[PDB]
Amino acid sequence: GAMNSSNYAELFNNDIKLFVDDTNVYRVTVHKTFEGNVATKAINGCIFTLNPKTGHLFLKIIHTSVWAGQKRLSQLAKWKTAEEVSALVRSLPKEEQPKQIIVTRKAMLDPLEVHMLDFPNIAIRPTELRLPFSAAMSIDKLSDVVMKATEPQMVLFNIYDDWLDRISSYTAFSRLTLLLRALKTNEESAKMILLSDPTITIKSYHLWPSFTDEQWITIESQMRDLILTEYGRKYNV
Amino acid sequence: MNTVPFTSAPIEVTIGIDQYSFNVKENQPFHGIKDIPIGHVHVIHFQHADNSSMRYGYWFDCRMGNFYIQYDPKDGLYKMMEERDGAKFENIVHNFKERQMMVSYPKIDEDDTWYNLTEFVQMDKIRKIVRKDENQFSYVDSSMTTVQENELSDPAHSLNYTVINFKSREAIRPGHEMEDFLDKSYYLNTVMLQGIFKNSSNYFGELQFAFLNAMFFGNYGSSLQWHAMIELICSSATVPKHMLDKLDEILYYQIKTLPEQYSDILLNERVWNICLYSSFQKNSLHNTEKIMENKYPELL
Ligand SMILES: C[C@H](CC(=O)O)CC(=O)Nc1nccs1
Repeated sequence: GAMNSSNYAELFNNDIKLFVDDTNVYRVTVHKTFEGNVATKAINGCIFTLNPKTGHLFLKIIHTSVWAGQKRLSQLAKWKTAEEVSALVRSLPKEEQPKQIIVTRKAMLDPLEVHMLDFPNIAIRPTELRLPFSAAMSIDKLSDVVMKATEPQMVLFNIYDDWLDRISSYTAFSRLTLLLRALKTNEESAKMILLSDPTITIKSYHLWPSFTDEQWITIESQMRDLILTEYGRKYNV
Repeated sequence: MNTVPFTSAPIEVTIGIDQYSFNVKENQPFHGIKDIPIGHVHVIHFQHADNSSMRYGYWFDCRMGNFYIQYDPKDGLYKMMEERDGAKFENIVHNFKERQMMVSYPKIDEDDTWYNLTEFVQMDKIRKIVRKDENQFSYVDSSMTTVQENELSDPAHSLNYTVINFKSREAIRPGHEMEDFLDKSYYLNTVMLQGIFKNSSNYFGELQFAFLNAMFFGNYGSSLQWHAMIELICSSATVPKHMLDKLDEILYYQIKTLPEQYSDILLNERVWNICLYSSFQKNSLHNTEKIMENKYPELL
């Protein structure tokens, strides 16, 4: 059934699973027209498909051409997402296919279930967790590949860099969701925290800076402070 | 006009014959039902006074044989039986008519209700949904499960309605996932009408039989089937103009006949609100929408 805080450790067991987040699939800017009407302009999007145990991220770039001449784009985007996740599963060797796919938004359940009819033993589940995967486009290297794309493309990343050499998956996921929540809540301040110190760099082959164990503790504290700070600003507390 | 005689009535029981019903007292001199209109299927149904558990009954057509009811004190129910000796069947019935021990099927002449509820229902199709080939009549009760219910347990005692499942490979062509899920026309017209039922009349017949089993026995799987068959049509963008015309008449008389006090359990809010107000066919069911809004405005 649904995935929540009671079964949170299930994310890090040895059953292959993927999170699918469709927030950034259909992305638009809204603007006035010459006649004073309003029009949307789509920009490139992405499906965020993540293995929370290993950090493997399957980033399918959704190029604006897929919307050309299509109607009801917000509805179509869910079905396109499900089509692409199903195609990914079919592309994976049997021993790599997930046993569960957890969608971050309940409107993805029926599209994904219908596209995965051929896989009756893959469970399609919602979650009660509020996950900040919409902020993936605040990770500079992910945003850059999406916006530079001129055609549909799949790009593979490890969203944990090399952290699993030193920490468990549970801790890596907790660090990831804290970083993404902070970038979602105050992007400018989060990036300031992550880069403020020029002597800590992002390796060419990484997404995040090369912090020591002690520096990650400091960074995580500053991210928690940011989130609390913004909550106080928001609610006047 | 034909006659369903009763050897006796040893236990107090409410007897239904189609949409009519009457109460028989324990050991009352009741010996059956006369003047049953030829040309339709019929259903004779029972609810025991001392145990309202198991509504049960028999679908039959007097054109196919001579049928009588005898209470079985071992199995504790009124059983339908076929009399193969015609001359004896006429004489015992005659005697019971002469002694005026039969109720008359109380049909008003202006009244087309039963025809309107059974227009497409044929005995031969009932006997394929309800499988007991040694009898010409079909037993149904409140607790019988459907084949689809059993898939989600005695297969001999099941209702073999046609399985409808909107999230199944049968309903969804590979490569047409969104199309077929949002517009069930493929599933309705190719899989169900052209493929399985062969024509709209057989589809309607099963829909009407499902409703009648839901209404007369409180059979829950029959209610599920009735709503699924409605939903499949209403959720199709492309339906032969005439078929929605006929759907509206069928549903109007079903809603008209439903007991007002059973609406909470016999009507699915989601299906009806979707069919009348959101579906492709939201504007094609004018008569049904009008009776639903005037009779059950709470459901909506
Ligand atoms: C005892 C009898 C045995 C037989 O005829 O094979 C069956 C019987 O009584 N049938 C009825 N027909 C009309 C009213 S009751």
